[PDB]
Amino acid sequence: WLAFVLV
Amino acid sequence: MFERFTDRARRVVVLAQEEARMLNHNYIGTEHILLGLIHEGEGVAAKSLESLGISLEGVRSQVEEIIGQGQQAPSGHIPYTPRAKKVLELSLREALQLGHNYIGTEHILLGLIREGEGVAAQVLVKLGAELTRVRQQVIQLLSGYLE
Repeated sequence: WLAFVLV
Repeated sequence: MFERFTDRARRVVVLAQEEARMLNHNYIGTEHILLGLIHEGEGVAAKSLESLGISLEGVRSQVEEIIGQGQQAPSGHIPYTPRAKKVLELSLREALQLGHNYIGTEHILLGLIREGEGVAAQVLVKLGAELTRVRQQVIQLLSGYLE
């Protein structure tokens, strides 16, 4: 969260 | 906040990345979230789209016409676009307002139409699915589940 899968 | 997504909603986001990768795209945009919601095929978002005549093929055709593919499929992590970030942020509030403590597929679809401006919204409108009509269809289906 919130830039890539799953961050 | 992804800890609050349901299993299926997480699968939609994971699948959106691969929708982008397989089209030789280098960002995960709102249109890949739309492809993922349909292609996953089981949740309230997929049912709502199918029930409005929005098919995976219709969306694919519009994405090729609007965006087009790159030359090679990237490896590694593909970043969300600014508009895809806003859709995922908005999904949190759609869920809370509808009385849900978890973010389900339908809340991602509701986030997408709330954002209302990116490639997915353009595709939906072009395919004859006005944003308000989509929201009301989600509400209609969720109301049926209260029976």
